[PDB]
Amino acid sequence: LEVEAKLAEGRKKIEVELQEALGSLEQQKEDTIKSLDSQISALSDDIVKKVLP
Amino acid sequence: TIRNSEELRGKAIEQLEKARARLKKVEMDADQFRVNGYSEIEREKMNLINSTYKTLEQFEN
Repeated sequence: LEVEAKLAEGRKKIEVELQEALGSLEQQKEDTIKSLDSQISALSDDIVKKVLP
Repeated sequence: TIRNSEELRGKAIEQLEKARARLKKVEMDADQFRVNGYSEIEREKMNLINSTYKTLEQFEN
């Protein structure tokens, strides 16, 4: 039973780690996306010249 | 009388009291039988916790 309570402790650890890290990474992806947008315009311009020889 | 009154009395007392002494000896080996499992089954708690700590470490991975 004490092992089961320790399992509950580790389960709360995965709860907090999963939730907070997933929130921060879901924020990180948006941060990098909005950081990329000017460079995605530059990248589209780059592809345009490459595919027009 | 002379032969049997000693040939069945004294040896019977000797085997009887040596049987109590042998009981004390095997009882001492039972006090050792305490240790035979006890020092390890006091650990078996941390054994079944720490052996699965490595699977929980795989869970951490």
